[PDB]
Amino acid sequence: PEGPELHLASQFVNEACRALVFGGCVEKSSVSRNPEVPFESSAYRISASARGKELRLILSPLPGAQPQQEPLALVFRFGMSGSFQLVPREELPRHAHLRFYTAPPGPRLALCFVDIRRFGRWDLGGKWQPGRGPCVLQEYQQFRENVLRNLADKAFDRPICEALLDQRFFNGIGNYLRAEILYRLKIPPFEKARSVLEALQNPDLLELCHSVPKEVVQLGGRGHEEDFAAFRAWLRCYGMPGMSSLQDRHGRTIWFQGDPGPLAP
DNA sequence: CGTCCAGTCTAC
DNA sequence: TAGACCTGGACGG
Repeated sequence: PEGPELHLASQFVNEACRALVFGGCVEKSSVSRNPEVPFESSAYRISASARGKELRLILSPLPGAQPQQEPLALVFRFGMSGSFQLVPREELPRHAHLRFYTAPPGPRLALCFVDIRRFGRWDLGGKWQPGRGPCVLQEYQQFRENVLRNLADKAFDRPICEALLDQRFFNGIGNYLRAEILYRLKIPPFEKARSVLEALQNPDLLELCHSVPKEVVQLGGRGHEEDFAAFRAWLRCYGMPGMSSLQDRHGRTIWFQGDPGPLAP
């Protein structure tokens, strides 16, 4: 999951939970090393927002709910396999690590944070990760300014393909988006980042960091096989036949067409 | 059967 | 940095 998946997971939670009232506790699986959520309320609503590669749930007790409680915020990072599902309460998928249970009246559902590989994390504060830069989807101008004012940072000494994964400057960009973004401008992935960015100090690389991920959000879906076909068809570069690939300095595969670029392994 | 492949996080 | 953290599907023998 990259920026577009975190955003669509947000839209899912807001849409699927619009007319739902939750009750009881927040249940963690016994194998999750993430923290217990100390929250009980007889009647609460769940809402969400995304920022880059993080998602924030707000748990909002209704007027008079008991025990007395203030709203609680949780922030999620999805790692390699995180997702939200709404399922029947007795049809929990495998690897449902955190569960929110609908109160009656109506079909007993669970909203589940599902994470096969368990690289996903949640924190009890409502706070975004300190050090992550602005959202490329929802805070474009702040994102763009934060890169252009910090080109002296040693992060920009690196290949552009490596710099695009650094969540201090490109919060929301992951391995498929870096390939798609670089393929549209035919920028060699191992061109130095500072060269490509001082050059833009006909959409430029920073506009595409916003508009390419926006295109994925516009497809819709992502699971929550027919929209998996839509995604595969949208991809022009990542994993595609006739495309080159190399390992970057952290062993992550960059897909590209043509010239690997000057700092290539 | 086995190998290989798919975002942080933190000891060195 | 390198290895760690994890499960499962595709594919080879």
